[PDB]
Amino acid sequence: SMEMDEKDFAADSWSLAVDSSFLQQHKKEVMKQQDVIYELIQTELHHVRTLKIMTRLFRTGMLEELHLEPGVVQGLFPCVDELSDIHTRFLSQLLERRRQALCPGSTRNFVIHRLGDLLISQFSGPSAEQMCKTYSEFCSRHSKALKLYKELYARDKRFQQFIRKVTRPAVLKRHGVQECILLVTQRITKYPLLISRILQHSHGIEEERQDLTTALGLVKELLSNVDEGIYQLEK
Amino acid sequence: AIRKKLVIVGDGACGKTCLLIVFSKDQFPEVYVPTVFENYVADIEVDGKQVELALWDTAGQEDYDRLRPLSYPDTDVILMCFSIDSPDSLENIPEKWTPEVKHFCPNVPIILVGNKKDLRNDEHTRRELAKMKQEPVKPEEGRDMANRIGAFGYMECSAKTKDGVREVFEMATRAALQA
Ligand SMILES: *CC(=O)Nc1cccc(N2CCCC2=O)c1
Repeated sequence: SMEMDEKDFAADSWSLAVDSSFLQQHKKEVMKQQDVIYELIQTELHHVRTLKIMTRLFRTGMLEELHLEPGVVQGLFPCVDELSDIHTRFLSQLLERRRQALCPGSTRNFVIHRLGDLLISQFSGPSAEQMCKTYSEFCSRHSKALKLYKELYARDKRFQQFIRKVTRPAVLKRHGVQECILLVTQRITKYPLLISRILQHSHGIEEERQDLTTALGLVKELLSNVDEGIYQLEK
Repeated sequence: AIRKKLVIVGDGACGKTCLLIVFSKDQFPEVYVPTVFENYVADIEVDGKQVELALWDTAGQEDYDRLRPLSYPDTDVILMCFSIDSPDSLENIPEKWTPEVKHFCPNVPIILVGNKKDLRNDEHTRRELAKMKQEPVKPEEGRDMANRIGAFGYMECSAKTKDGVREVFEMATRAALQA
């Protein structure tokens, strides 16, 4: 993650991220709606950060510092490059929607009026197909990935030292190899929760209330298909 | 400091997300309560032992029978959450969550936690429940459930008032340490 985005999403909520004089110019329902939108983006930023830890710190680190077959590393971090590409492009669209929404003269004051369209494009058509096929694969290879890690940690002494070394920073306390895998699997089930609460405070503009309803149904369709395509593997 | 894993299971609005957020923040979120919980690694000192308790939630996984069990690998303590203002969420403890938790997590200690105990003295909660020929879960009913499902224990708490929250996670750590 980059410092610019880390600061924009450092605050605990949208009401605490904007200036208090900007917040005081808005209706309470607008503040409640913006808070859940800010959380969707804040958690997407964390999700992309989780995927970057898996790719650059764990995956790349093992390739560059360990004598492990790339097939072993493939088993440890399945579909991480594809998941990184899918979510980094989603974070891009969310971050530019926030930037467009900014008040001229400010870098923290914004109100997003349209979100649903972005969620429909993401959770429909080819993008949804690629995401459904990627999450089905990831979740079917998830158990095999946890097992393979445990075997490597309980047999290889240099792999054990690599893990101790890279996970030492405080920033990586909740971001070990196995935490990262579960954090990724649990991500898709967070979207209907976040979208339903956004939809619950977006009954002002009707074309927005309908967009969030189509996106909610589209995410649940995606989840039902990802769930149906799971079939656990073992080595 | 030994690493241990905690998972929380239970129906949709049993308050499991609220409980994890209130514990991981220490207080009730004053300005905004988050919709979701990602994970947390808590440093807990119970009975002279320094433990690293990893906190996980199954919220959002209730309708996905193939996705949900991926939360279970290497669990050391399970919190079987139910809402005290919802006697129906207690009826699903012995036939919905208990068989699943005993199949994927055999021998893992389970603590039956009765959430939202503040609602036992809520006039609006009792009025709505009366129109259903019901009343909030009595302490004896929760203990009778914990005993029936062979739970390690039964505890009550209130994520709103923070009452009982620290004692649940401390007891969970004690239970996870036993082998
Ligand atoms: C678009 C915008 O930023 N509106 C706004 C609300 C509250 C306070 C301000 N100010 C005053 C001068 C600097 C600034 O950002 C603006």
